[PDB]
Amino acid sequence: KKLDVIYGKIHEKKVTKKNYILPKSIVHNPDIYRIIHSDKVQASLLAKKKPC
Amino acid sequence: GIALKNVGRIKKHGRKHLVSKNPYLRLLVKLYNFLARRTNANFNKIIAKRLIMPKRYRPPLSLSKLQYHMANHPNDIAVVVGSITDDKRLFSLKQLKVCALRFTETARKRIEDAGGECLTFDQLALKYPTGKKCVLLRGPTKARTAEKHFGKAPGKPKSKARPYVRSKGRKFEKARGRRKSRAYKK
Amino acid sequence: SNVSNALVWELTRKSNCFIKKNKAGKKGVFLCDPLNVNYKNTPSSSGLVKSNSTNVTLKDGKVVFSVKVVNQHFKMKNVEKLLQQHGSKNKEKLLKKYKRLSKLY
Amino acid sequence: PTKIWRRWGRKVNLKEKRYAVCSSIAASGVTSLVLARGHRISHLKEVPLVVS
Amino acid sequence: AVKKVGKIIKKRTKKFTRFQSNRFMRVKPAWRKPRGIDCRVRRRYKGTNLMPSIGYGSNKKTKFLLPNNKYKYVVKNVKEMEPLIMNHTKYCVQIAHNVSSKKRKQIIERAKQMNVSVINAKARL
Amino acid sequence: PVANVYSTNGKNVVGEVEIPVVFQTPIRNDLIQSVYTNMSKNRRHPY
Amino acid sequence: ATRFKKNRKKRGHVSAGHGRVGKHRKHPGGRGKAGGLHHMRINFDKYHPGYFGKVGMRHLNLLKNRTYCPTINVDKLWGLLPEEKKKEFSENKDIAPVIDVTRKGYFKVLGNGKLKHNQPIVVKARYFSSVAEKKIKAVGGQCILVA
RNA sequence: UUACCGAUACCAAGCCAUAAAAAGAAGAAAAAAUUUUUUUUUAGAAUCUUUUUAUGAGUAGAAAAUCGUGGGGU
RNA sequence: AUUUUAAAAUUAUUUGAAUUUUUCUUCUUAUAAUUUAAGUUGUUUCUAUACAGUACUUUCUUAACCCACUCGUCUUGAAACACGGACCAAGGAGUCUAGCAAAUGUGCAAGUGUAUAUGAUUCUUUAAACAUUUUACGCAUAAUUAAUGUAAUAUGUCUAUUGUAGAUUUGUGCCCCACUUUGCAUACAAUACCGGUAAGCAA
RNA sequence: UAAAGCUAAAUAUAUGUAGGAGACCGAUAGCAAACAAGUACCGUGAGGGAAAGAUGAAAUAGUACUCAGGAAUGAGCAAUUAAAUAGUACCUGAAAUCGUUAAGAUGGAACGGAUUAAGAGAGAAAACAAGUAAAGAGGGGAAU
Repeated sequence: KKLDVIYGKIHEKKVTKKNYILPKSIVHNPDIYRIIHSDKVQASLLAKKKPC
Repeated sequence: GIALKNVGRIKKHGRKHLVSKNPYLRLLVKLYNFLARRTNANFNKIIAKRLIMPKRYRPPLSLSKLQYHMANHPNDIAVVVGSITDDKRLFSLKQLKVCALRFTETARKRIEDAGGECLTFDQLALKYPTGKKCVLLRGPTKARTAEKHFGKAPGKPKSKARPYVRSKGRKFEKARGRRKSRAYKK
Repeated sequence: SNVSNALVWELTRKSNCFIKKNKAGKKGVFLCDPLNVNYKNTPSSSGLVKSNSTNVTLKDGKVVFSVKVVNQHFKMKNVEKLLQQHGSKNKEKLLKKYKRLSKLY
Repeated sequence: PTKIWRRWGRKVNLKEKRYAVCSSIAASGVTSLVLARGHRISHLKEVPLVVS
Repeated sequence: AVKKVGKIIKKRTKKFTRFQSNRFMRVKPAWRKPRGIDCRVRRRYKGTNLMPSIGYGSNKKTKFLLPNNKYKYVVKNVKEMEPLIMNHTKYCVQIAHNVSSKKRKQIIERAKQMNVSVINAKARL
Repeated sequence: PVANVYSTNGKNVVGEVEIPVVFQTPIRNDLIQSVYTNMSKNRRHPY
Repeated sequence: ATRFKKNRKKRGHVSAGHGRVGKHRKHPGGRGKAGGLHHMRINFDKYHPGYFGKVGMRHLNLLKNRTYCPTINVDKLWGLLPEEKKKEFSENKDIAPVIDVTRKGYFKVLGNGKLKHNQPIVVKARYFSSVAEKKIKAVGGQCILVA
């Protein structure tokens, strides 16, 4: 429970890290294969091509 | 034997792979490489290329410049492969939809308060796979102080390069070669 | 969110307590997950990368059936019925792996 | 000859240290990562386990 | 000269020896590229100690596999054969040099009942 | 997003607790490794 | 870090990458800035033009505290104060903020940038630029001198 | 005037590596016995996988990938 | 495991036509096959009806044909009648610190770095980790001048200097191209404005 | 507010002594010195200045006895030890160099590269026979 207090939620004077903000991610959701299998980008993908 | 340039091998220049071992950035690079391959989109190709660039070639874009560039398209979204930094000189912001690598906390709060929103590149791929209504932007790549020392050497005629000096007082590289009274100038 | 199967693969493809290289015969790399049916170091076979997986492994001289939160560890017909009841080609591979394990003392 | 004025220590950015600690807690919170690090946790109920 | 056994082609045998290692005891036969200035071997003079080069590399389809057409895997435990249960046909096993007789017997037993071949099967007996 | 609290006797579950938001930070194995290599240098004794 | 050093990859290369003809000797051109004006003159003139000679008059003891004077341009005055109060001041036309930049740590107000039109603002500072004052009173504000 | 011999050059083919390219994030095949068994395999690691073409001297010098040694954490 | 396909050719039927007038004449209509397509397949022996030999694989030692000068180094040029080296083992040489820059990775961002120091039921480890009652300092945020100093469009306007190219975007002729729309980075110029200096005026 | 004076703390400590530690060195290293080391030894003198650790668990197991030798030693059917090819120079025991035996070569160098051939050592992990029936030795798993 004290983890939230330490890291910014429900802060108190002598416990919370002063003026510290939790790091924010570069990506919102790292499930890139789910986003690839989403129908919106599936419709955008071109037909599969062939190698040499 | 054969008379070929470079012994016959095509030589490319620039980055070939991501250097950063950031797992999220590696996932993002994988996703956009797939997008650039599978779609014809030069948009996706450019984003994949720019995600690979060094730090100096994804410079920050200020909020004022972002809004100025997005002034004539209020309905489209702005895609920046660098970071978005707050600009205190800007008085007011207006409803910006911006996808970027990272947002500074002040810039993020200002955008959210203005009512627009901040997007990551995975969300950008999810919602605009081919970049419809998406304006690619980049900050000033040649504005950094290191570039001010580049080009013609300081000492060449009409050279704008800053010299490397400990300090810039009257007694630091200001006498002979920088004014007519002492030999020559520049 | 914060984690994903792809992100877990990114974190675990190199640094792992289950990866065994083949230093002498240079070409082999095995992943010895508890949930790795075929011991390939591959995200499509990795036990800690897959969301759902099943396998059979001998433990303390006993062949056990494991299913992937979600961890069961049950003890040929019984193997088939367990597979059918906890099933999500891979089934046949699992059956043949069990039949090969059953010959071990 | 080895000297005592070698750069023995390093100055680490406070923000980077806090980021590393937060990331380590987050990593401890996911089951697959603990198993990969080498703890035999196949029999515990959940990896962010907390006790009274 | 090349030797060809089935699909296996060994493009060269009789491993390269260090230049002048035949007539100097302080020069070991382990290959070292002659840096030199006028070094005969470095300049590729006729009839002296040819240097290794990437052209001798083996076909990568049959590169690391033994004369039994299997890749060798060195084990020091009974617990290090679980990967081989699924690769019994293209991996042979070799027991580590510093494994005692008891563990060796256990490993041979497990390999046989796993029908995995053992390279140094009759060591220490 | 909650985690169950277990009694010291492991066969029972007591009231649950919401998982702190710090568990949602990026995992960043590279960052952890580099920071660790810098930090573990500070306890060294000179020779 | 010592295993990433470039000298390691020249371990068996005789000259250690320093040349077989020119060699690596000890100060073959002199020590420090020795050859300026004589044989390093091209380097000095090409990269450090005004190095030699002296210009200007001496200031025998300086006491930088006397002339210490941080500056702020007028385009950051509104950004000095928080966003909610900026909104309130812009909304209400009967009142204006008076900002003491000295408390924030600035002694002189400079005139670069654009102030918001028809938004009065009073500024207290030790020094003012002429253009800074002109813009301050152009937007309907006032400059106040303080010490 | 012919024929012939004659290179690490040239031509065809194979293989190694380098460079570039085309492309890619799920299902049964065969054989041997006698409908039933047996034997192999049944792949999906993005600095990855498959395929294609061209190319390969090298001192001084530069870089990458590898191979080892003492010690530390895991 | 969704191009060893398709076609191309050939064979056997079949339709029509052409024509060099036919037992390899050509062009298609349909069917079924085959390979000359769509990079070697088959048969028979032997090894051998063995468990390591007189065979097979391999190491070594000897020959034989052809070739082969002493290595390192300085040097235009070394096998040199140039120097060092009788032999072997072990040791043996671009490192450490300061300071600067570039490159790249990382964190934050007009801020960044909590310096010295303090506190804290931390005190084997711990000489490290953790923390810092709402303008310390460094660098950056503004330049220019010897300097008194002065200091960046300018309140018509929360439009944010102007061109020529230019990424991306918008529509018209969800995937080719020419017109539209927008105009990143950057390059080349032009403009203003700041400091200094000239010149003109100058209470 | 000079030409008189005293004054603790915060500060420094390649010295001496005593504690505690280390991503340090591991007997040509680390102090010169792990030892009888500033010792032996050298120089008239000021000074210079080494080399040198390890049997074994236990010598409260340090080689008894016999034979041959003047003796040193050697040998044993004799003897401690787990071990004496651990015998005091004693852990391991490399190379240079030398001895014994065997095989081979040998007309003013020797070695070598490339290709084979003849010999001589080794070798079965692809370098044949999976399965089936019987009997003999075993090991497991499931089934109440």
